[PDB]
Amino acid sequence: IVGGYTCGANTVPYQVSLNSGYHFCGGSLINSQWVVSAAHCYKSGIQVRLGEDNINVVEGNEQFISASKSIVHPSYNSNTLNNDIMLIKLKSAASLNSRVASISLPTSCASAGTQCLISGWGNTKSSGTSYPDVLKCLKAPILSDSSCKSAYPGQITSNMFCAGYLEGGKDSCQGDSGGPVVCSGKLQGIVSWGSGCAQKNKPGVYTKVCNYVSWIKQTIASN
Amino acid sequence: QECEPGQTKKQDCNTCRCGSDGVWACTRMGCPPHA
Ligand SMILES: [Ca+2]
Repeated sequence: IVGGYTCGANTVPYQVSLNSGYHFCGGSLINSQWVVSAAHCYKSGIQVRLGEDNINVVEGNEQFISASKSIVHPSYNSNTLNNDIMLIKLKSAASLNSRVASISLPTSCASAGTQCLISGWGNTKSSGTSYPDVLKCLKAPILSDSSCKSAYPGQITSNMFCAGYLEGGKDSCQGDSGGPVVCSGKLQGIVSWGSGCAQKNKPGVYTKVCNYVSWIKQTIASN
Repeated sequence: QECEPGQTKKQDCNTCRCGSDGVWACTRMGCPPHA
């Protein structure tokens, strides 16, 4: 997260880290045994880390649980990043508490101009690299479809939206992929891609979760 | 243009695509530590 702030320990209790020997993506706990992340974050053998603040110190809020299933949307296309969503089933249910809690799925898609909370352990610089120890947060609004399409000609599908600031300075960034965009108390987005980070006229692009509520419920039910 | 439209590259472990604007766009994952 570039231009963000320290969230505060366990203030984003649905934020998870996906670990493949190191932190590589975020995700969002949506019930005690399922996480939503980005399809491009797929790896076999993922360990999900819940309750994290300082991603490099064992502090005592943590639960580490292996994925038992990591399910990329079948229509994910790595060439276009369309349908950039994955469901991870935890091998055993997380114990839910004030520090480890699920986030609700949307009941409707978000509107342009709604403020959202974006979070992660990614890079905090737009030039060069600096990775934070603690979880970072960013308040950022949903941008109009037309401004998103104008910024990324020919690349924005109906399954994507932009959020952030056209003036630049505030964005998600490398290491944030898969993590949450929460608006109106609901999981509306998944950190996916962008041109650089925090550049002018290049806002972050996010998977549009509201298009997948039925898919999510059906995939959970059958797995 | 920093790239020719339609090209691809990696930056570290992230995949990138060159848009029709001649600008790279990349995914936002973390990557293995360097040697
Ligand atoms: Ca920790």
